[PDB]
Amino acid sequence: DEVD
Amino acid sequence: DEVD
Amino acid sequence: SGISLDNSYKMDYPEMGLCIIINNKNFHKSTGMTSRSGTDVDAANLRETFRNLKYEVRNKNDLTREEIVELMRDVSKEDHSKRSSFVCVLLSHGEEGIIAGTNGPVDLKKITNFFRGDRCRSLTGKPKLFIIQACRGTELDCGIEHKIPVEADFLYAYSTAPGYYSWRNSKDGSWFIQSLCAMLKQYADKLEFMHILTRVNRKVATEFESFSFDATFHAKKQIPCIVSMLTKELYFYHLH
Amino acid sequence: SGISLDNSYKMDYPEMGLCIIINNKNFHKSTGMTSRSGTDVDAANLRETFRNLKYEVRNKNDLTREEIVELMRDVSKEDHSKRSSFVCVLLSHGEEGIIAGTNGPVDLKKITNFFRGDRCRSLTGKPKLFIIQACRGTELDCGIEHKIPVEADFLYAYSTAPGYYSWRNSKDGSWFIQSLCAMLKQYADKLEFMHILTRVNRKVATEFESFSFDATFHAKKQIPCIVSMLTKELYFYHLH
Repeated sequence: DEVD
Repeated sequence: DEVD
Repeated sequence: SGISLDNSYKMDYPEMGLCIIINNKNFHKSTGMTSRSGTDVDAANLRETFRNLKYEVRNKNDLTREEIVELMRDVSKEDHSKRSSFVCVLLSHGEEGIIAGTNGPVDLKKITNFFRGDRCRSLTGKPKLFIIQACRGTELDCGIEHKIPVEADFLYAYSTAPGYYSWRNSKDGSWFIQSLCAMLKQYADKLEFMHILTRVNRKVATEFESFSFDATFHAKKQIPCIVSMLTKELYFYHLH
Repeated sequence: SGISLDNSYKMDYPEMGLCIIINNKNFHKSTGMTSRSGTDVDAANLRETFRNLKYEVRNKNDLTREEIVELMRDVSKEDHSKRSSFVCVLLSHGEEGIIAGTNGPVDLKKITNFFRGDRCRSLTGKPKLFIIQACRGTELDCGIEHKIPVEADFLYAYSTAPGYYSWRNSKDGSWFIQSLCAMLKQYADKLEFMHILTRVNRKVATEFESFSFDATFHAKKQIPCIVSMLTKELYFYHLH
């Protein structure tokens, strides 16, 4: 999981 | 007619 | 029992819930804000409309920024366990993200944060509806011929698009609230709420145009703005 | 002929319309923006999903801010007279109101303004859908256990609430686009678009939670944000  |  | 579906909010709690109407008409002279002629027509229309939907309506008039915050804090600390939903209607001046108390501004986020899923536990999972008749800026539309998110289950029915003025008629009330009450009266026993609000969008967009002796403000149009973080369909009626 | 109703957009033009997908994965080193692993999965999923809805899909990869603006200007100057609708999907970094080109930001308003009712006449009165997978800030959701307005007929399907990060899985794609494609595949022949997007809200809110070795970013939730200025119901199918 990564943030944009 | 008036604006808020 | 047979197959069950859960695509719509449970709206058959003992109570529909509160409908808080904050009606700010008269502002402190030092703010320079004009009186909002027509807004009592709106507040009365909303009171009747939500009464017929079986909401417990509370009308509040001419609240300071401090009174607005205290009111919403107190309401958020009530026990809403027996209530299906929550409605708050704000009638005031405003700008993007901001609603006017009689003596100065309140951030809309400050108000809505009281009702977050983690801060108002008796409304967690229940629809929280904020209906906002206020400007969102000064643009004019010239027209053309195991956990859930804390921001989940909110619906913001804004009177106007981001950045834009919102129009109010001194005799008839605001375009948006006029239209909203009319569509709820006609369709609340028939249509899902997003579809009702879409009819409100069309009514405001098609049936209103400003008249002004000032060319800057003349022949202008408005489109409302539905902002949904809802996770289920919302019907104001239920099946017996 | 008999009684007619016009509560839904006409979606039986010869063409459904364009679906422009801007897929920004790799960014100029000088911007400091990270590569968006997982975004090709999203772009492929969207291409297939909108293909099956009979949109003319155009995929574009790694566009500069200048290329994004030129592309959308050019698309807005096409003749859309035979098309029912318009779809634009943006996959990138972003902040509130902003989408990242590979070399710097573009205001979302700059992009959408090309398609205003008064600036793209062959789309006037037709639904213009902007689907945006991008951050809107850096907040994290911790969860809890004769004229028409120029801004009318737009729908913005944002991946996340105002002010918040948006989550993307490097293997599976973004939570929002994953969920959006799944719900379109299952319900586009069955449900009105707002109801599809409400199912997407629920899927994202209930089926995803972040996993991170970093406590700041661990166990976080997301709710998308539907912003509708539509004036009619939108069904991707029509009646023969």
